Amino acid sequence: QCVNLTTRTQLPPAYTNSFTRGVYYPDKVFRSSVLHSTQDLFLPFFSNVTWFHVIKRFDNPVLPFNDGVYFASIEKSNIIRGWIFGTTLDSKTQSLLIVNNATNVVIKVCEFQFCNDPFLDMESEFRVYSSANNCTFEYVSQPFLMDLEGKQGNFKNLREFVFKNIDGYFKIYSKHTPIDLPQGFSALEPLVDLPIGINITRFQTLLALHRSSSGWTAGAAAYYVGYLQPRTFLLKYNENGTITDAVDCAL
Amino acid sequence: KNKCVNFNFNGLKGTGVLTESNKKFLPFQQFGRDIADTTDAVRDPQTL
Repeated sequence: QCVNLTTRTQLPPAYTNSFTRGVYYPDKVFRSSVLHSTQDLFLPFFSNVTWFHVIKRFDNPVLPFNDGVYFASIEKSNIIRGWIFGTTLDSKTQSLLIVNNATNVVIKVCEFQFCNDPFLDMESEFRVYSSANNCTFEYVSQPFLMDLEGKQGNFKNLREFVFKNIDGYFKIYSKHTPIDLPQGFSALEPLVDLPIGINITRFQTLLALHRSSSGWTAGAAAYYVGYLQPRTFLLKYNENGTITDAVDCAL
Repeated sequence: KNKCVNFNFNGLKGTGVLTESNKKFLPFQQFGRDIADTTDAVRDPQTL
């Protein structure tokens, strides 16, 4: 809880670049074989995204929400279990937590107690939260089955999420495709829209550990966290209604 | 089907005929539009 372990240390913010990725459907409206021009918060082309890695160390800075959230991760065994979404990061206000045990994703807004870098074994709460009260909000998603065990060969999991808050509406843009410098162009699809309506000024990440307090050994994973910026894109639609090309208006 | 009639679909209004759509669409999609700000595809909520 209040005892800092080996993986909590000060590290520098190394960065990388992105070119194709970051394009999502702005609405559910089908348009066929036309170029649509809309204005929403987008990942800019030719930008600098902050590269994270885990091998004795783990990257979890406290990052502010207000430049937008772009998430992309290239992993095998799906290390990242979810996120912590809060303002003052204590029990004085509401906070959002996403727990993925690879059966049913538990999404709750409640009053939690937070540490600097919470750990997951199964799951362990707390360290994530010690106790909770005063919440009426529960959400049950659709059940599924995934493999949390380790794999070999090529990297089989690419999870690209865009998280934003417009007028108190939280939206999840989900795209999964097989694939330190990725490539390829893809179009994200929406999944879960919850009208929560809370102020989230900062965000953190979660980590799942394994063992063959400090005896739990982290694995090998890599991801990066991007930012958004009000821009205008041109979206090229095919006959099937997917985005095969994206042109920025001003770059 | 195959008759020019008035439409009331979820508050939206129109006049036209109903033919079968062969294009692949999103399962979360309520409706879609055209080249203008005009319609083409609606979703029947009771039976999809």
